[PDB]
Amino acid sequence: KIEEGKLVIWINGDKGYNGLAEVGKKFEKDTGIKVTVEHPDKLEEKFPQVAATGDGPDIIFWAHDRFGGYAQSGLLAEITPDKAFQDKLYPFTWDAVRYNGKLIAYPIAVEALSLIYNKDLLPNPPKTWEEIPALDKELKAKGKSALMFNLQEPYFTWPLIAADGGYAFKYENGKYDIKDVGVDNAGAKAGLTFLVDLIKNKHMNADTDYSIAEHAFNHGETAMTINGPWAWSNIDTSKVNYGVTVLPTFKGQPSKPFVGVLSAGINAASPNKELAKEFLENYLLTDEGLEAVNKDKPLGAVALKSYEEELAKDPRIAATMENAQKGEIMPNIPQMSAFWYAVRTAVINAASGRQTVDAALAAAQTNAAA
Amino acid sequence: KIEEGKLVIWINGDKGYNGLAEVGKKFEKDTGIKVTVEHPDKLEEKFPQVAATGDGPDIIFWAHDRFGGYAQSGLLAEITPDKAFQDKLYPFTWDAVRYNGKLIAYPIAVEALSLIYNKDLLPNPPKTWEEIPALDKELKAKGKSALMFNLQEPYFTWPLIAADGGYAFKYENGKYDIKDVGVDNAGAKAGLTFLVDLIKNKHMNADTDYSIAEHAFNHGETAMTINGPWAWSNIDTSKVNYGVTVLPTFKGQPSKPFVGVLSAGINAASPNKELAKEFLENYLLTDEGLEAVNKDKPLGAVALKSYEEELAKDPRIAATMENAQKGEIMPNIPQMSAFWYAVRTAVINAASGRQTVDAALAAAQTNAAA
Ligand SMILES: OC[C@H]1O[C@H](O[C@H]2[C@H](O)[C@@H](O)[C@@H](O)O[C@@H]2CO)[C@H](O)[C@@H](O)[C@@H]1O
Ligand SMILES: OC[C@H]1O[C@H](O[C@H]2[C@H](O)[C@@H](O)[C@@H](O)O[C@@H]2CO)[C@H](O)[C@@H](O)[C@@H]1O
Ligand code: NI
Ligand code: NI
Repeated sequence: KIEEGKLVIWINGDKGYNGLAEVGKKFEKDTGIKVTVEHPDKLEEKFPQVAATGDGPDIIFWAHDRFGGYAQSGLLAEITPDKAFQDKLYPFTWDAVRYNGKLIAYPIAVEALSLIYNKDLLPNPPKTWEEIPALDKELKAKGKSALMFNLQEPYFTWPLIAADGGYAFKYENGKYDIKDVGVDNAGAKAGLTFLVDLIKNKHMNADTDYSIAEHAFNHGETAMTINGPWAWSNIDTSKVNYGVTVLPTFKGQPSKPFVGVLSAGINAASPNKELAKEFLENYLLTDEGLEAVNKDKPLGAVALKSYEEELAKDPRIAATMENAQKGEIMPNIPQMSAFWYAVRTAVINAASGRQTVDAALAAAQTNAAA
Repeated sequence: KIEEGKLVIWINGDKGYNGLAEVGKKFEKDTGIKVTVEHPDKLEEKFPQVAATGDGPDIIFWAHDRFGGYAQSGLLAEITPDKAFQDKLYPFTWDAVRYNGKLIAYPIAVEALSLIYNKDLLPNPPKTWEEIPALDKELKAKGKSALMFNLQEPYFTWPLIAADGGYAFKYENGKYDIKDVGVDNAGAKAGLTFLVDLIKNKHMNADTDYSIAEHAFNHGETAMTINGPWAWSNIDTSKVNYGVTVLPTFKGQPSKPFVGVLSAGINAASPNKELAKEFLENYLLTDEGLEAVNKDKPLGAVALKSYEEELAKDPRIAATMENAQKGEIMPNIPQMSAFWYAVRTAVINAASGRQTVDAALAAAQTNAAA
């Protein structure tokens, strides 16, 4: 069972967990309460299982999309920031963590995928997806490749799927229609078909995952990658001369990455709710707190106004916001877990040649819908 | 086309490529020849495509199993070590690189998978695969897991498949019978069935790859992993107090890891063959040469007798040889690429629920064969 008198925190391991731990040490120094930061694998799936039994972390960090489901299942404590605190963050970030009229998590940062490119290999990155095959031919002749990114998680291919018409659930007047899924319209099909053609024509490998893409980019094996702000720190360390820019267009339309608000929720089963509120409100969501995390691994555009105002001048953040503006904020509805699983299956099956793009997305639509 | 007057080397990125570059620095100093060490993704699949055209690296490093195919395809230079030099390496290593009566690569080191475990989480690691599921249940109660290893590459699952009867090709009197495959007998089925039941019962996850397992073990998230000597370096850098030991038995029989001899072959289209020979014979295959590579990432038991005599005292090396002794040296026949592809497909489909184990191995039996 969750222990009283300490805080256990779960956060994805590609985020600045060491920096978050620094905020934890500061918390312990002031309160005597020990803070343990952990990054279990597949934490976003482990949470619902263990929290159901009254176990797991006091605080869970994830993009807001998963939180509606946690809330519907009664896994989250309703949070109680007063009016002064709420005023400290951008109103739209609060909207992302609202579910059935209740705030169920604290917004931290706004994430969106960007095109990352090696300036020495590619001083002028492609403006369109359509340009990528020829770049790859040219680079292959130098023992390099044009583009590598994670093909195991649908999050990374979604921008291309959505670019020319793909969407998750139809949204009208502040309500998602869970029976109206947009993963199998002409736009979605066109997008995935292009991705699969890249693979068939040997410009990408269906096996490529996050670690393989990161290694390749950071070692100058590939000219481009697609990734979030968290990834910039490792590139800095690699001494690759990189730029961050708008994603390529597809059929003349911008790529539309799903926008995630990194959020922190409080386990409904936690006997440490007040401590968790104190930690999140008085320590983490301050200029000093977000600074420590961000210095470890960049957060992106933070929810805290005072600190975003000082990050805003960073061109990498301007590119992130530009890509966010072109994309869409993720739904937070409970149906999202089913949506993602359906799209992951379709992309893997189509990329590997197990099913046609059309069969893959037709099953995803059915699987995702109610 | 391959440039005259330099050496380009390809080696897997998880091995000691920076150490190897150091050997290259000394080679340049004595011979005037610059050495470039590269670690392309999927280098062992890319090599035959580019080599057939006269392109690629001067020297390729990979386990010996891939080299029969390269040699049969006309892509490797026959090597010419005199008897004095041949006497410096273990006779069985030369056997691994002999194909159609010709030596086709220089043996470097002998690799075998071992069980690696965290002595603090699990001071008493299992003697059997069979006690793993309950150990996992027990570790889950403490917020950890029992075992994580790469489920994307069949190499890592093979020891379990073979433990109780699985095999690649029937071997008799120095000849492999390529029409007699053993991936679909009672033993192979039992092995794969145990693995799939692990995943089914949430003791492992089918998506787990090399980077995920390494991250998990090196951060104290899981009590055990399965990996080779090259992995020990990063574990040393980690906080983890670890041990390396014999793999668990299955149905009472030892796990049977395929044993690879890391070997260096010379591209048949290299205009630098004499230089490649001098590099490999007079620089790399010396105590000082292998020490430089080994200090970067452990090689395993090396092929050079003089140096292996110094490494043999290492209990990690003792465990490596014990597991190797219980396993089988891989065939080097051209048919091995089709074997591995067939097995990869079977494990991924079985582990993910796409096919039953029986249907997966039934298919693999026929695909692997001729
Ligand atoms: O791939 C599906 C996955 O997408 C999103 O997860 C992101 C997460 O938002 C990012 O912060 C980062 O960690 O990468 C993840 C993708 O690997 C959704 O948030 C998630 O629910 C969904 O499963
Ligand atoms: O997984 C199939 C794969 O197994 C072997 O590859 C090993 C290699 O021998 C090791 O040195 C290390 O790099 O890990 C590899 C597995 O990821 C075979 O040598 C290879 O041909 C085969 O594809
Ligand atoms: Ni982790
Ligand atoms: Ni590499």
